[PDB]
Amino acid sequence: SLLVPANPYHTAEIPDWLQVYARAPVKYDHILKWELFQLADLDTYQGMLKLLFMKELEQIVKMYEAYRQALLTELENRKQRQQWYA
Amino acid sequence: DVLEKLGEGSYGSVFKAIHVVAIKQDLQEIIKEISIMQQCDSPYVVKYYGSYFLWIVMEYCGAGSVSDIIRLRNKTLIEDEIATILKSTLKGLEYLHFMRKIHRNIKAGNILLNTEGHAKLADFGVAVIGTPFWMAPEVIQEIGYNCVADIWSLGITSIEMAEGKPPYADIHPMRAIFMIPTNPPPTFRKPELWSDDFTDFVKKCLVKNPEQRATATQLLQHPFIKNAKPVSILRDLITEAMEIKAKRHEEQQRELEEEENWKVPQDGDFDFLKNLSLEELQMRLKALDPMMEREIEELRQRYTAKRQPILDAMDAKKRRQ
Ligand SMILES: Nc1ncnc2c1ncn2[C@@H]1O[C@H](COP(=O)(O)OP(=O)(O)NP(=O)(O)O)[C@@H](O)[C@H]1O
Ligand SMILES: [Mg+2]
Repeated sequence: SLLVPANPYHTAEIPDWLQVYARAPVKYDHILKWELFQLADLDTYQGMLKLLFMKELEQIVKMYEAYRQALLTELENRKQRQQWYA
Repeated sequence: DVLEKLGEGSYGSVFKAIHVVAIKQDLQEIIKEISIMQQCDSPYVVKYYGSYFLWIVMEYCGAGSVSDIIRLRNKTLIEDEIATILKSTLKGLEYLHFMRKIHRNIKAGNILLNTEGHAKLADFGVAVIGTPFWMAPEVIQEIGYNCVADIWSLGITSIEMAEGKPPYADIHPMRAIFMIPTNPPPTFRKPELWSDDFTDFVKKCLVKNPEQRATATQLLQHPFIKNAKPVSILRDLITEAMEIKAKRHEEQQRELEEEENWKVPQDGDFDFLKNLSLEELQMRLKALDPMMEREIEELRQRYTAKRQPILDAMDAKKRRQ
């Protein structure tokens, strides 16, 4: 059978200048010319941007899942607080 | 460069920019067209600078076109306002005809005003068939035509300023093509509202026969143009429009930073929910999803933008190989 390997970048450390390139503004984006890089080292960068987008998007969803539970928990307390009055 | 929107309503978007300027959105012919649009030096004509190798760069006029001002205030223009604009419009139309050019467009939308109120012509070298409300009969019939083809359009335009729409506006355009050459000259829908000077000026502009149609220079000596007031009378309507334009920009960004307080509290601390009214708690739960897809969308739209120049570069290299 065929075995596809886990993502190679989960273990490879991500250079800090590229995290700066992701936090950079919409404006300063073409500032960097990529033609000088080789075709293969450039593959090893766009993939780390996906991995960063994922770590960044996971944090977004978790925050909203927590805020969702916090809201639903408190709303259950206002409900139980109310019944206890009547 | 990159600044905000101005409109479209015709071809493509036109944008504002600082380098202040404005920009609009077979090649060797395009190049010589702008190259000749640059030779124009008149205070009654929008100045063209360059064309980014098509993206065009032109002078920025802060009050917009008289068309935008009519739509923003929801008011047509009175008679003194028209006469003042048309005088400045006719000058510079005289100028283009001096340089043996024909504007060929001309409509409330291509008459631009600076904040001082100076009207300036725009869009001459940037125009199976299109809308022919402002076109003269001979231009429609593809008979030959000369400089006074603009004068017909000027008459149609002055009706547009006075009533908010050109003649035949409500009709299907493809019907107008064949009604304009045949039917007699258009007139005002309520002639009694307008003076003898204005109606006669439009009567001299809308002569179906071009050889009996007034020229730019001749119309500069018309009573309707002589009683024209200084550019200072346009100051109030320019202030009205600029305030309406500004007030919706405030409503747009006040309603934008309003949605900012439905996003998740950044510190991750949700103990404060004890201080909210049940109704406020319901509202946040409800807004939760619409705001999460907003954050997520603005996340991918940023990352596919940071990630593309990398991909675009790998693509050129594979071709070279
Ligand atoms: N130099 C400029 N300064 C300010 N606003 C401008 C300028 N040029 C164009 N605009 C705006 O652009 C809007 C739309 O222009 P445009 O895309 O040319 O369509 P249009 O003028 O209505 N018809 P057309 O000129 O034939 O393409 C107008 O309503 C103006 O307010
Ligand atoms: Mg225009």
